[PDB]
Amino acid sequence: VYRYGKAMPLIFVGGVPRSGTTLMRAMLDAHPEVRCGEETRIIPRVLAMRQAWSEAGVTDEVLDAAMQAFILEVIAKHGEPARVLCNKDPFTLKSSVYLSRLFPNSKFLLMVRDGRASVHSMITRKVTIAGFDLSSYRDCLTKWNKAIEVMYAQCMEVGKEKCLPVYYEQLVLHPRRSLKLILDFLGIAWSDAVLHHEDLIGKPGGVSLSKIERSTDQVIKPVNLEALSKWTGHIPGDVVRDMAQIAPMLAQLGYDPYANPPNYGNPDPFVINNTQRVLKGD
Amino acid sequence: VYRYGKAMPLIFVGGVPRSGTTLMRAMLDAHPEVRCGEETRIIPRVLAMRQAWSKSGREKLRLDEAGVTDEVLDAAMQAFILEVIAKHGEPARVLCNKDPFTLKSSVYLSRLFPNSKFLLMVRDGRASVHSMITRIAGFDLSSYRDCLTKWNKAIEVMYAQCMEVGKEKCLPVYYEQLVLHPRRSLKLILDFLGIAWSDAVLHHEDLIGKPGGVSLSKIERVIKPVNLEALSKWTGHIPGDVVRDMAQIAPMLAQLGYDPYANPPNYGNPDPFVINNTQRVLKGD
Ligand SMILES: Nc1ncnc2c1ncn2[C@@H]1O[C@H](COP(=O)(O)O)[C@@H](OP(=O)(O)O)[C@H]1O
Ligand SMILES: Nc1ncnc2c1ncn2[C@@H]1O[C@H](COP(=O)(O)O)[C@@H](OP(=O)(O)O)[C@H]1O
Repeated sequence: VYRYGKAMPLIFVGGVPRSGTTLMRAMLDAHPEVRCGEETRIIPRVLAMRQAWSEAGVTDEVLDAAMQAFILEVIAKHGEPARVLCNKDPFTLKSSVYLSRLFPNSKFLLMVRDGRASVHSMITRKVTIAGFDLSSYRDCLTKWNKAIEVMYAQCMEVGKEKCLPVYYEQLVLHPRRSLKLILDFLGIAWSDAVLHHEDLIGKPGGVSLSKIERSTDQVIKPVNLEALSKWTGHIPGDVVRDMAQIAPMLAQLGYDPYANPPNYGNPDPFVINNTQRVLKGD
Repeated sequence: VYRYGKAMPLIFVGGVPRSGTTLMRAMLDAHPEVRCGEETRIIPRVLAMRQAWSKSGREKLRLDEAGVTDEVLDAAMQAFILEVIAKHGEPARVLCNKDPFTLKSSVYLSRLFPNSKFLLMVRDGRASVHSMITRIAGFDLSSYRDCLTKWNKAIEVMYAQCMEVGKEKCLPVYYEQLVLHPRRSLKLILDFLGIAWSDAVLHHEDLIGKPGGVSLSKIERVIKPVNLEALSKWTGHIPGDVVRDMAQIAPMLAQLGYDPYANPPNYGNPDPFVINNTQRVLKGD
């Protein structure tokens, strides 16, 4: 018997697409106490319009009250129940300041991935997004740039207490250390299942996957390294050149725009072994 | 302490604008047990979208897969619409809402609120199209021919809806009958609603801005009691050609009980109550 209300502890995962957000949430679904389930599509959509509209008696208080209820139901109902509910829709983190006012005990994880990886990913994989023109890296990166800048600004306004930035490459390399702190920030008791998400797909309490969502056939495998840097070499020289003009965020976030790639770090044995397993066809 | 939930008894007012929907609701608000309030503008808005999503072919496939099914949607819709209706005005025992185009989706609305009732305001389209031309999403600002055809398509849908809905849930309410016979119509309506008669109903003008009664927006396009003035004023101002093609432009008038060739039809005879009301208004009360 699970209760759900305005004031419950919620988790919102997000960031720019291709930022291992599916990965992020999948490890949280695997946790027994937690469910995120797939991307809703609808929640961002109703927020987009929500943004838009801000005598009829239709005051801020009402719209918000209506939003609360609307969103609550979707998350609650769109998947299997749990004690801690979570939702993953990349662009939500756009409205996070608002979201925090609605659900004063929700928390936020903002997936930060080298946009060079993100933009490569979306370009090679043909993943059409809101305004992201697939024909120019320059376009995409500017866009990524604008995008990320905002969500971060939000996350920062929000506060260290409610929003936690989550570095995809830090995660891929050191999943064990990562999740620990994550759930700690989240304030939930440890479970090792996190690292074994791959083993909980289509299984109850665990991880529910959309077979038409794009970041699927990669999340099916365990935390693997293959993606971190396959982007390097593919960037148009002139873009590589204008790198810090097109994406000053790179720098701010600690991504050396002129490092091609940077040195992200060194892998845990766990991950290496996983990656190996991946090449073998497990 | 007023409670609220999915299944409570709701009143939906609607119909093509300039059909006296404000009157209808204004008189309802006057009831001490009832509150409709203003047009919200948002509810029909969200519905349309919800419609679209389902009215899609590719996004549904998507949405279901995500675990976001009709049920959830509906669940959300409910929760959403509810709040608005619950919060936007004064608390009441019976809650009602008025947003013209709502009644375009009553089929779905009734599925959402199994104990909701619907009043479809039906005013001769010649008096609405004139009203609207002289004083909407879908309509054209420079043709009577276009305004009517459109009134036509619009009212043709809301009625089929009201009809599939069932006499029991949906009641066509005739503007001219209401204005002519306010005590008769309101008796037949509270009845169909199963709401106890109160006398405050016929005295709506005295209860604007007053607690338990009629709340108005000062920028909606009613302040006077039930008056005869708006009934036949439309006649004479219709381009002869549109008066010639009347039955093709709106076959609906005919089936609704409006004679497309009577200019006007003979609507009926006023209550001594509505005449004395028409008289106090010409005097400046
Ligand atoms: N188990 C896993 N290990 C590492 N990366 C994963 C993963 N599952 C999914 N991903 C990554 O998820 C990224 C897309 O992120 P999102 O989840 O926001 O769409 C993909 O980036 P690439 O397309 O560069 O590989 C993919 O590599
Ligand atoms: N007290 C009253 N008596 C008669 N008709 C009224 C009224 N208050 C409002 N109405 C009518 O309701 C119509 C607008 O209603 P709605 O809310 O459906 O748009 C107007 O039509 P006209 O524009 O022809 O005058 C107006 O005459």
